Amino acid sequence: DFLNPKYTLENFIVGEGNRLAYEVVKEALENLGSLYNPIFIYGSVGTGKTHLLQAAGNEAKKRGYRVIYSSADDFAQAMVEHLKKGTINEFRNMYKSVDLLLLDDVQFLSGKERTQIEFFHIFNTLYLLEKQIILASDRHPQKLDGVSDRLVSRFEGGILVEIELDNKTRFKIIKEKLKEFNLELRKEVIDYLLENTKNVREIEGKIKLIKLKGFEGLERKERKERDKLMQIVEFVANYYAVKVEDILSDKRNKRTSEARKIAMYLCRKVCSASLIEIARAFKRKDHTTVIHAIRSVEEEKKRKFKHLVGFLEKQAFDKIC
Ligand SMILES: Nc1ncnc2c1ncn2[C@@H]1O[C@H](COP(=O)(O)OP(=O)(O)O)[C@@H](O)[C@H]1O
Ligand SMILES: [Mg+2]
Repeated sequence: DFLNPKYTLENFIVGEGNRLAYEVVKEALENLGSLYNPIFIYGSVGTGKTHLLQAAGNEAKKRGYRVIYSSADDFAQAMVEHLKKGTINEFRNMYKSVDLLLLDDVQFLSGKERTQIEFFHIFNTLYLLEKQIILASDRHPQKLDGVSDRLVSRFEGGILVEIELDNKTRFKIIKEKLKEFNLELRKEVIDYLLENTKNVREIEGKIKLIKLKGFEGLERKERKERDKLMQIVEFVANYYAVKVEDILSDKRNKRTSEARKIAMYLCRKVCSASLIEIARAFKRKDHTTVIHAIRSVEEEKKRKFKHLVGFLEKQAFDKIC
């Protein structure tokens, strides 16, 4: 079945960002295959998709139902394996015989035509038998490029629910995590974590650093990192002939805009600063900007503009790292 007992409906914290999904999944458990079929959950990374699929599976199993969980990529890989071993038929029969199929990360179905075809047939069978299907994806079906149209209509015949990890929810999670890892529910720590994380992965990442360096050790280290990013800005300046005060704003001047690009690039490439961190460094708050900025810098790679940047990288290192 491939279920990890640690995920449960009971330890799924509910907030207004994941309520629909949660409620729908729960309604479905009380009337397996008869109310909603299929259920298609979507949301960005670290948002509850896998947890919710697996919590449903654990419930259905604890109730006596036959369950299979699998990510689409492993599904694809398993189907190709059975096909060459001569067992494609045990592959189908396996999947066609469950009370509850959980296919996680459906996006990865793209390109895998055979896999899609084989999944359609499994989908139909379970469906005609009113067997429950729960899918999860990082994007809405309408954004599934590379997945057949027929699979997409089918998904759209069911219930589609977006899932989010909202602030009230992270907050509660953060409290749970701090007890998990034996830290204190201290306002500053809880606050620090709220401002600097979106995932549980990032929360555990910060916690790891806190246990290692102490909460105040992390603050010091991060302060130093910010200082260095500023040192890089000072650097790009003195070389480009633009002031600092200047380099930090949306002033499109190609004498600044082109210094802003390399800088961000240097912060990214020389100090290993995250996008968010770089974004914060250069007073602004959003996505786009940075990403494509660093892109443009790679457009210049097409050996010309490379040697400059290369030279700037090396100097920045010796002077700031
Ligand atoms: N509502 C929630 N309550 C408690 N923990 C959660 C919740 N949502 C996500 N998590 C935890 O965050 C981590 C990422 O969850 P996961 O289901 O893998 O997200 P996704 O599959 O959307 O990437 C898991 O450890 C999960 O248990
Ligand atoms: Mg997941």
